[PDB]
Amino acid sequence: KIEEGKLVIWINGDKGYNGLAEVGKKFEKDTGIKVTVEHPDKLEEKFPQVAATGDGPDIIFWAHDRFGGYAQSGLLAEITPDKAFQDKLYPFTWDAVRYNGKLIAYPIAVEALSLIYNKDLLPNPPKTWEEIPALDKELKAKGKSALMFNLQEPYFTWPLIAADGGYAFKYENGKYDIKDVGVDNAGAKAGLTFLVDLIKNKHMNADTDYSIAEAAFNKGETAMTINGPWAWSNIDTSKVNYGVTVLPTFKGQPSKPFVGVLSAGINAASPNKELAKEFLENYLLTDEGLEAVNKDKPLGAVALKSYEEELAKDPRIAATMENAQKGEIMPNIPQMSAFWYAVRTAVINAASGRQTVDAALAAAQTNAASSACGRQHLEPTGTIDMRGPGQADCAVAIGRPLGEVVTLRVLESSLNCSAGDMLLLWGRLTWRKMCRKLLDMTFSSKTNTLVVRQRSGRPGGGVLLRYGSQLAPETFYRECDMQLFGPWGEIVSPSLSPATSNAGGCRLFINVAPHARIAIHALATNMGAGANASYILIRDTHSLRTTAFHGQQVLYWESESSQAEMEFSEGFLKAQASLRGQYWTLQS
Ligand SMILES: *[C@H]1O[C@H](CO)[C@@H](O[C@@H]2O[C@H](CO)[C@@H](O)[C@H](O)[C@H]2NC(C)=O)[C@H](O)[C@H]1NC(C)=O
Ligand SMILES: OC[C@H]1O[C@H](O[C@H]2[C@H](O)[C@@H](O)[C@@H](O)O[C@@H]2CO)[C@H](O)[C@@H](O)[C@@H]1O
Repeated sequence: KIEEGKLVIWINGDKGYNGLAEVGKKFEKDTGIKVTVEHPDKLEEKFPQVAATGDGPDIIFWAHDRFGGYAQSGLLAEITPDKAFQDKLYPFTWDAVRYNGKLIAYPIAVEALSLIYNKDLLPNPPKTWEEIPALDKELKAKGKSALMFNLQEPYFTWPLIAADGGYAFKYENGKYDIKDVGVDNAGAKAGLTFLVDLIKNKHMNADTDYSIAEAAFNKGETAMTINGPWAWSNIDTSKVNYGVTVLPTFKGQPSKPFVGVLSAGINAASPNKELAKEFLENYLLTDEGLEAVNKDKPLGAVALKSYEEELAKDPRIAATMENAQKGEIMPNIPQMSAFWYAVRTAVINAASGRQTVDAALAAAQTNAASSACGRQHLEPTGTIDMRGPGQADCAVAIGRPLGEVVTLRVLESSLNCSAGDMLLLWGRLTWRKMCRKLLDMTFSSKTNTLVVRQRSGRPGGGVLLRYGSQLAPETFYRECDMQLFGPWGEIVSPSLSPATSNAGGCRLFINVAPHARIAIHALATNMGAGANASYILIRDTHSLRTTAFHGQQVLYWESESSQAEMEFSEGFLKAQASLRGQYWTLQS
């Protein structure tokens, strides 16, 4: 699907592709072979699907974090340089591109977020994070902002969360303990509580972007931004007289920015292996080579010992290297993907004040754990990557409270459609089944629950989709109806006043994770002394078998579904009876 005697490359748009392409053109002249350099959007999420097919580029450039999943996926080919070549590079960088004791990617440069500040507006920058909100006011006065950086990507926000506490995948016994990540630790929660403070206290817009912030700082609208070596190239062309210093310090600790190693991976399917090795070792990883690239957009600390000794002189590096030291290297594994999406949501959901910092991180912590076919729920946003799951029968449930509805957008699709692969959005009052053109089309529940089966036999054939919630466009649940739907929990009869709306008894929806049944133990009182009147009925939402409870005391009942609801009789409410108990799950 890729063709021979020619190299294709996917670098990130926010890096020097013009400079690289220049190296490709000198390579094209001396070698005599074509070099094409694309920079497609979302290439981090897209290269997998496209190389997984056997197509994609001959080379790919990305920070070493994603490369472990790519290696695990079988997409990457084993790079095997001579001791003579390996000795020209900081062996620390080789240690970032080594999966299962195999090198999978050529290391190019070490990046890390520094603090960039306008020397003009700000002569001395802040030492602490804590002294910015004061500094914002002191710049609101002058009609300005102290700090603007991308709050969408987590890479940027992470340093402040990880300053005090906050880790991702512990290093225990010289390995990453995937069952033990920091995310929901008081250090992280306090670190994220502070970011939320600044948005709350109107110092940072809850939705700044990279372009927004890159332009706001470059114009001089804002005093500080947070960015890596690639960013300077455009700030330079704004004559801002900008500084690059150490990140400010949270709760006494310094900020801990993740360290990226830009690494150039070679595609499993590439019939041009020999050339890629020839291009990167002989041509790109050379002082003459790396200069060209650093020029268009600065690389920062380079893998090449020879050429890194020079940049070390410029203090923009030194600031970065000093920031690199305070922070930790990026885990070079697959579960990074799970980790990333989990945090991005945790930021967004809680930065959009639709999630408590605790609630957001706790959800994010559990999200970086096992398989994707569990249950999502009580998350404004969410990114379910059901691609290449263990069962190709990946069912997953979403749950917001009453008064809300669920949005859903498919982001990537690698389903067979024809064999029988398809999606399925079963709802209370919704139902949709699809394949074919499901890409980039918005779907909607009409209610607070939603569940999404994925029938696809292709081992790595699954879909990646993002979801959200929205305010009830109409609303029609009569308030008193409550919604409790967790792994397990408490049960209380609701009540209402003698007048209000007597017609229609309240219900109680409890929807749980799929392929799990809900169990109800509960005891009810105040019923008092044909079957009379005033009772409680219970059934699964999509079943007609309703077991009622007439003049009862203690009651036990099991679902045969994730979805369930029990209804309280208009009689039972008018007669003022009450019920309490617990509910649980996990039984298939
Ligand atoms: C789903 O459709 C794909 C189309 O690619 C089918 O793959 C084909 O398999 C048959 C072998 O019986 C041949 O037509 C080719 O090997 C494949 N297609 C092409 C164009 O090469 C696949 O078989 C279908 N799923 C099922 C259930 O068979
Ligand atoms: O989710 C955060 C994101 O962080 C990194 O992306 C960085 C990247 O390291 C830099 O090389 C450059 O591309 O800027 C990005 C931030 O927008 C990880 O490489 C990536 O996997 C991760 O998703």
